[PDB]
Amino acid sequence: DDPVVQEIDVYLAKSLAEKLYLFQYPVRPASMTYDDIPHLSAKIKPKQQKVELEMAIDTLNPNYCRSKGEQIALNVDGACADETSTYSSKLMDKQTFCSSQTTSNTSRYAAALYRQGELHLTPLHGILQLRPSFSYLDKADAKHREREAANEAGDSSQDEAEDDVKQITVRFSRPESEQARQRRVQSYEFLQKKHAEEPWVHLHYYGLRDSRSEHERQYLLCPGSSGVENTELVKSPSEYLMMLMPPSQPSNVLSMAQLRTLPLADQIKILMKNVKVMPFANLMSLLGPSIDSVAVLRGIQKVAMLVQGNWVVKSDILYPKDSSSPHSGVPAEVLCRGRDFVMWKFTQSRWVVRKEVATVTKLCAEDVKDFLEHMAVVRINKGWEFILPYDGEFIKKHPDVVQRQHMLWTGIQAKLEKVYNL
Amino acid sequence: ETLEALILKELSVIRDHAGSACLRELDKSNSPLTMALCGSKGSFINISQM
Amino acid sequence: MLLFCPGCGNGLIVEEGQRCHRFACNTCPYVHNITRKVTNRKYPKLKEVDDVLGGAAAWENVDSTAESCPKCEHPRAYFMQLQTRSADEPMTTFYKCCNAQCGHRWR
Amino acid sequence: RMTVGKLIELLAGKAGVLDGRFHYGTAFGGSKVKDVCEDLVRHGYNYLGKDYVTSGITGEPLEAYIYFGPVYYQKLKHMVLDKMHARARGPRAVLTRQP
Amino acid sequence: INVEIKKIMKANEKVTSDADPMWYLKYLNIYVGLPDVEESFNVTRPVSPHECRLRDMTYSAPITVDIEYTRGSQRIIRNALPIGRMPIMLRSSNCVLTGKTPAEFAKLNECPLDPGGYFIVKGVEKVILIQEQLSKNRIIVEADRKGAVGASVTSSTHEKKSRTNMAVKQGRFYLRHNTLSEDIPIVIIFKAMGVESDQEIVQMIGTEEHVMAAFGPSLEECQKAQIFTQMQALKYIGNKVRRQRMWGGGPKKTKIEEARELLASTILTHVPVKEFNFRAKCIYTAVMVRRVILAQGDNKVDDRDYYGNKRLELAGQLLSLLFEDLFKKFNSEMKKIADQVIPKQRAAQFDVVKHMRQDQITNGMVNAISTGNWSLKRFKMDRQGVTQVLSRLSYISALGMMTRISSQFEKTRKVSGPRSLQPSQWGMLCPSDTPEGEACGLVKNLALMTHITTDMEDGPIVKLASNLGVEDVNLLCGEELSYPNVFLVFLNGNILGVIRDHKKLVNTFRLMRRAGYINEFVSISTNLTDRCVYISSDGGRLCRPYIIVKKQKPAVTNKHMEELAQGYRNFEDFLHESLVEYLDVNEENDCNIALYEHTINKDTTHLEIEPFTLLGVCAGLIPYPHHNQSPRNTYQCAMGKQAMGTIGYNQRNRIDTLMYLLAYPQKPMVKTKTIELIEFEKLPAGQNATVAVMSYSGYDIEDALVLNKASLDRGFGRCLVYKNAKCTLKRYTNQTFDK
Amino acid sequence: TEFFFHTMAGREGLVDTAVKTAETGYMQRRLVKSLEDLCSQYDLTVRSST
Amino acid sequence: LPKDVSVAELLRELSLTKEEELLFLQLPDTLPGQPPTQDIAENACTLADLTEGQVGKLLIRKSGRVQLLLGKVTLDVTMGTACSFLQELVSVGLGDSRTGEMTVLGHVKHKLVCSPDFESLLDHK
Amino acid sequence: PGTQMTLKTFHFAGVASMNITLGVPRIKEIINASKAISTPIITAQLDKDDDADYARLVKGRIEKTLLGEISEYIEEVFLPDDCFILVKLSLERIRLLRLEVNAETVRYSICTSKLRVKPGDVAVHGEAVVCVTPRENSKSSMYYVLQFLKEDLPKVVVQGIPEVSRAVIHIDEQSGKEKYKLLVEGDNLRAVMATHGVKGTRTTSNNTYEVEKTLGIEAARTTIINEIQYTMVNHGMSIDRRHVMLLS
Amino acid sequence: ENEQVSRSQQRGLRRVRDLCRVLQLPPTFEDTAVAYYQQAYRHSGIRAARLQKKEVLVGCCVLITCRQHNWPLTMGAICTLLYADLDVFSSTYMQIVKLLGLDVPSLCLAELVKTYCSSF
Amino acid sequence: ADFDGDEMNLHLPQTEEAKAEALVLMGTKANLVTPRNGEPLIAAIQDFLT
Ligand SMILES: [Mg+2]
Ligand SMILES: [Zn+2]
Ligand SMILES: [Zn+2]
Repeated sequence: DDPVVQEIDVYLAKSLAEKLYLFQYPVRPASMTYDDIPHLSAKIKPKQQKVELEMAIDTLNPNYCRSKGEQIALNVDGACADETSTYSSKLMDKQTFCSSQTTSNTSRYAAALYRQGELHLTPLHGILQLRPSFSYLDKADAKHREREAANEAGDSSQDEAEDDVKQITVRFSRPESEQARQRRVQSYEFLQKKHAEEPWVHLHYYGLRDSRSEHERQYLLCPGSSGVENTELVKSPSEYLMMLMPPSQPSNVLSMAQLRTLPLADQIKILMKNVKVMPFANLMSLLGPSIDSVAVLRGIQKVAMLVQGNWVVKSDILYPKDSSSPHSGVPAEVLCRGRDFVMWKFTQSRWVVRKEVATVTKLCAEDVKDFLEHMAVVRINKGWEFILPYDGEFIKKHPDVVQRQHMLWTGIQAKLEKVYNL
Repeated sequence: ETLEALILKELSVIRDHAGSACLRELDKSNSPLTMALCGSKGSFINISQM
Repeated sequence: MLLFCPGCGNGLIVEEGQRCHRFACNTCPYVHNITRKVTNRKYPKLKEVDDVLGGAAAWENVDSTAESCPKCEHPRAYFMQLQTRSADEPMTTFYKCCNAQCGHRWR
Repeated sequence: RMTVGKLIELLAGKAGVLDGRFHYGTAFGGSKVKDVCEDLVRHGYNYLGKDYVTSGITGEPLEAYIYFGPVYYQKLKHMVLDKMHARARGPRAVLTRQP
Repeated sequence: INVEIKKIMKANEKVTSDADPMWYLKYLNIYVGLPDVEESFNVTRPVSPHECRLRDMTYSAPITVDIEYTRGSQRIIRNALPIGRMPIMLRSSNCVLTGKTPAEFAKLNECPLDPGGYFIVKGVEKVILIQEQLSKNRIIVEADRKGAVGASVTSSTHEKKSRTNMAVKQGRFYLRHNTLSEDIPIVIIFKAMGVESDQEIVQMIGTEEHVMAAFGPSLEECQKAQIFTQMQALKYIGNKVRRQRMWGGGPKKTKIEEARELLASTILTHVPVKEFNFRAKCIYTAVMVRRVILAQGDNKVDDRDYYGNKRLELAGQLLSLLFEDLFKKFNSEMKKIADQVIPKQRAAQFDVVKHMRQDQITNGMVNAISTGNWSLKRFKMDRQGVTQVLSRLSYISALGMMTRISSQFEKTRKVSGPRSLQPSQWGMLCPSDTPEGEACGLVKNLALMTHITTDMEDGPIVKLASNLGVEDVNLLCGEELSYPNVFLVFLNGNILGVIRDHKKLVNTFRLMRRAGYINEFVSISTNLTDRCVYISSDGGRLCRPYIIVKKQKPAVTNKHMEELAQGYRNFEDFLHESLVEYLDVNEENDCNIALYEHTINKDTTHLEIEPFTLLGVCAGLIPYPHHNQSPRNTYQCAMGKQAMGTIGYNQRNRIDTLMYLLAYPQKPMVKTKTIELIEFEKLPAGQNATVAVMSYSGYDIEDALVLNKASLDRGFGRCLVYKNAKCTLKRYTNQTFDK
Repeated sequence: TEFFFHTMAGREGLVDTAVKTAETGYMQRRLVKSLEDLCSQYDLTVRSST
Repeated sequence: LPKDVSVAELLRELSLTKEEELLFLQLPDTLPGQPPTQDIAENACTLADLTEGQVGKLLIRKSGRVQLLLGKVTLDVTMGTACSFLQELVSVGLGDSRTGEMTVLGHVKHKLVCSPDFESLLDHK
Repeated sequence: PGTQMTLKTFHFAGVASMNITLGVPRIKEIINASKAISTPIITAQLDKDDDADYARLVKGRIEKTLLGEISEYIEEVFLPDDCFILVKLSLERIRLLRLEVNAETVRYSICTSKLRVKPGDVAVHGEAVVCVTPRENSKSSMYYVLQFLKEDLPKVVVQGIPEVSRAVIHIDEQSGKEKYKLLVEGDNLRAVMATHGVKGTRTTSNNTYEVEKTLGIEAARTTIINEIQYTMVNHGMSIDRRHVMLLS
Repeated sequence: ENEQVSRSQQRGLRRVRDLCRVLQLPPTFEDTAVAYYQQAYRHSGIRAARLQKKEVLVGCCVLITCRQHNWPLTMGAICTLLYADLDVFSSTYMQIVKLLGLDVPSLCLAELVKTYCSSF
Repeated sequence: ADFDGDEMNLHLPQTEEAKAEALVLMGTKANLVTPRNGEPLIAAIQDFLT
């Protein structure tokens, strides 16, 4: 699927980044708009964005009930007080639209102005949802309560001078606990008072039909050339995947992922500890092509020996000097001597009988079995055969390694013959 | 429910026909067959199921 | 049908007006007069069934055919096998031999 | 009780003790009946377990062949020695003078 | 003992008293140490579990703590202070038995084949059973006792648990809560939750004609009253709020603010409100009412026995809750002692070091483990029978009891619903293994291959979901919930948002989890009937490994298995290379599994590892179990849990109240692979006898068997019974002793 | 799958019999406690306790 | 109304007619780029940190495949929730401390969503 | 026999429907002699047992029929003069189910314990057209009562016995002649035996209290004996009739 | 009895309890200590005393309790957990051992070494 | 019973009248049939029928 058509260029504009707000009416369908509705007031605070709109609705229209309007207007306000009136006339004229904050981090949401072949993105400073609020009913209820209080006061014709002296007892400076203080801070009244402490800012509205709308509409564009390579946004896919998903922070417990994050001297060590029989060819693939062969050789010569072309882990590597036999409890030195004798017998002849080595090393049957099961398999009628065949190509490619291994095996055989009296 | 009943009927027909075939092919002196005939323990249904 | 007012999105009810019945809201003076017929059907479910049952063809939805019942020893049969017994390890049979309307029912 | 698995285990154990092997009784797998039948026919026994058996009491052979085989029998803790309980007059309860 | 206890200490790091300010007690760090015995005078000493078994004493480790406090407004710090003793489970991190060779086990008089996993208190071995409980923070739609289709939400946070119920008794939806005197209409609650327009509420509920027809009575009942603002609805709710009988007044009016606070935190605790903003809670309850309306039609009643809604609580969470309760009680006691002592004692300075009651926590833990009763007054949790005496009849008995699970019903009523065998137990719980009697169906055993997940962090999950196109719930109205193509994404019951093309989202999430950047235990499931995408990450869930199959071929080949056998790779490498992955019940509900290679078809997502893993531990002992009746297998498991035989290598030195041993035990001839996996052949519980299948002498009528006298004479069936007789010589209060 | 379904049926039968035992015991106790005062008299008439 | 698709959407927006249209799109929280001298910790590279000019190319492939190249990676663009209520885009320009000009930019009809292509990133490395 | 009781299923008595409580629960409900029992079964014998037309006729006569079950659509019609509710009856379904119900019978069904609906409120215009005009009752009621009317009108009884919930036509496969009986899931035996076209002399039931209060203590005892013996025989175990005779 | 237990006697017995609990002593030591306290509180001169006197009496009682069952514990470690001085503690100890004359075993040196070396 | 480990009780009367009543009324030969329907219960069983 080739991107044949519509190679739209995506431009960015910072002219109206902090001045762009997304308002939506969940109760008003997209078919009907508020273009014909005369806007009266728009009270919005810069900090803690909560806009409040005052819409004007007509009365002479047949869809409006003048009697109910007069009734609700007389209910919300006083008879002829008019000092603080929600409606100038005796009719319900203003409708209050209150806003609610959708989300805090609106940086991931942007407005996309689409033109003929180009798309301009503009960040949003905030997004609010507008809903028709019912605030005149609360004021009407408060006025009904104050009328009831006035009736309770004037229950009699003339009220004598009451002795309503405010008792002189100021609130004591009681030490408030931390829990009660936190409850006061988290109380809805405290948050409402904190939001109300910010003064309102009255702004003049301008409709879509106004020329100012068309004047400011061009500000969403950015003055720039058609094709310009951006200096940023050049991270590799790996860096992107790492930055979008940041990290949080038997002896074969370490996995391959934890294996590769280790020096080769320990990687080959734990590999020879887990397998105990490893060819050089497959070891090159396991270690990786990025590692030279000379380093792998100089490392494996310290933790392994060559037998019939195959690398076998050293006895002291599997059995530390402080450990003991899990089957018999004998010290690890005798186990290492027995394993070296087994390896020497394998270097001498490919076939080894368990009875001979058991009689020579004077070890138990289970120890001899655990020794032979590492590098040999049970072959009937002949005893045991090495698990891997002869590796001649590795010997031909590295004669000095084989020579040094044989030089070490000479002393190993000397010590074994001195100990076991072969 | 009609489909479920028809499927149950077909499966049970298969079971009964297999049981009849097994009872016909079984030779005499068979201990399960003899026990099912005498009624001491078991029945033809158990033999067909086994 | 549930109608809502464009002014405040509240529920609209029917109320008799000075000249014609109209949809009105209990919170705002917004009203909407009725010009022509406005209907809202429901189309409830009709009992299309006849509730006929007991036919011998539908009754013989059973497996056992051409067996030997211990009552009249005739091919026709209607067996039921039950396994809901733990005290009694073997299963349970219920045979219904009925061609001449004998009505055989036993264990 | 349709315990055919017991017969299969018996046959497998007989084949094993004949050939010195441990046949597996793994669920939905294990050694099949054909292999143990071949082992039986190789070792000289009947391929179905049933063998020619003579009665020990009368000394005459039985009419039907008998099913012999090594089976894993396990004894339970429920023994009659710990369940036998007789009651003489004995003691009684303090509140109500009953045993 | 390594993570959760530190969080518990951090939650109660600082404790102070109201009286005498500037005084405080701050916990700096804690340690659990190694198990020791207090036999020596004020001196500890390493002690083996076998010694604790013999001496009839507990096997616990003392807790050390370093703290800081003030005596005379002077900061005094500490380094190591006892506060109690935690019982140490065997073969744990701090246990001496871990990382030991069989020779070292012999030196400590402990069998290496012993499975462990049990505490030792006063010389007896107690095992904490795996508790099974309904998953919390999830809407449950079920038929009422009168036949109505209602809903319930058990909103459980770390502090409170509230069960909000829904009622459709009169064609309209009421909400019932314990803190409310009478159930109130849902529309009044909606108006009190911030949203006042009826059109918005209807859009949030749904746009289907039948949905509006069903919700009409609720709107009519709401319009009956004059409730049209949030203040009036809050007033009505507060009028319907019970009297809590709290010493003190309300915030502002004691009538409206109390209702607001109840709607904020008390009702739907799991649903969070940032700053008194119920929009997310509004959408949640709207989706709930929509589900109730959808269930009011077709009878798609959810079933409780579905294990996708079950959770397994181990001993870890129980001990964590108990330690939290004990630490809170200790802090309250310290605060009370301070408030009693420091104000008016004398000019001298008081300090809490003189009141470090170490016997409190130790005695609480010992009693809770021994008696088995768990009493949590902070959560009203009164449980019993959690801990049980480990059955030492045989090795198989203990191995099976170590993997037991009890039910929440605890024989309250013979419902027979949960007692049945459900398909959800596939590959997770042993179907055949179950106790015979009244406990049938309420006590179960885990499968041979299973694992229980742990609690996650849910941070990167939310980040990935937000980056995968999940729109904000507050950014849109509820009408989009009525669209058929829009699906809902949640997180452990918390509503996360909406999404389109749920197939792409599920595939991307599964691929990201297989990549290794997301924990493999995080489960994702899809419900097309409810159109909801559930993301489950809480602990207690059941997961099973499965081989990933793509394009009609398994991801694991013969070469991978050869490298595994040779030691080149392990199971964790299969988990990392996207070859084997864990699947939850809810996750496998949407996936296709194949039992064998020949059964693999085009629409296959995973391959079954091994079929015989379906059975548990005891059922594995049955040779050829698929050739036998299931009640026979159940009775066989029940009898094998009581079969006599060898217990361990240290059975001779072990001194129990009752022990049964076999004179000449023999390993079975027909052995299952499970036997070799559990090393039962090393500790058999029976013999191999030549059996004849025939009737003889009429003494084998019903289940009876005739034995051979010569066989019994030569040692066949011989058994040994070991009983314990204990006596104590204690010194009383007076200076006299038993002689 | 067949083994799982067979185990389902077995457990269903087990729980059915388990409930049936207790229910039958209770109803038997009630019925015998009710019908214990009846006896066959010599005049061939079954009379109550009173 | 039947459900549309982004490719046909752009086709009818440009090929069928030349009339402009105001759109709204959701973008990932983190962009494949580094904030240039923005005083950073691998935080989210928001659009405000970037400058003007061309930043990416919208590609429309065969069979309805639509992508957005923003450098070395390509995100997938799909249709969001089809809003039916009134969503208008306006600018609240506070030219003065106590006086501001609200300009009605237009009406928003469709909603787009851009998500990183995790499959391609995992197939790469 | 409770010990040997199976608590089985699928024993629909040959109709593959009409789930009836049988066994230990049935024995308990019988011995408790409660006035109200679960799933009451009434057996009715007809005169013209060979004809299915008369069978369905008496079925519709005895079975409770709701207005919404026969009406094809009920619509709230708002007109400029006044708003009301219009119900259209499906005459095809009326003549198909052989229900002796016309517009006049539907009108007579209304005004029966429905918030004092006056006869002048309900009107008939066509053959299957019913008009219901709302009127406020002044007790917390206004002209906006069309919602309650639309909700409660389809659930009104127009033909049959209110106690009757479901009635089915069972047939017998007798070789001599195939006869039809009625199985009614109601708890009003008096109304069943009193309806036209039903042979009341051969009408049985399962509710012991209703049979008692309808036909005497002897008929109650006979019905108890018959029901106990039937329930016992249906599950494979036999009990001598003298035991249940003494119990009754 | 056990109802004529003054608030001060209750405070004293609770002090004995917490003092023997912070030392991680077996319940037998607690029983013996509360028995010794109830026995020593029978005197008129002991019951009519100050809080310092009751506290040093609790200290001496738990000291005698530990001295009984071969449990070595120096007086310094006890006075460390008491809100008083050691001189008045010793004076009250001498007074009560002169008034009661109970058995006072000698402090064993080997057990004291065993208790003291482990603290390092 | 099924002889699978089930325990059984055994009571011994301490009065000649009780012994005679047990031998006569509760005699095994005198209770070969159940009073429910007259069907005999003490009869041949498995391994005897075959
Ligand atoms: Mg038995
Ligand atoms: Zn309105
Ligand atoms: Zn027949």
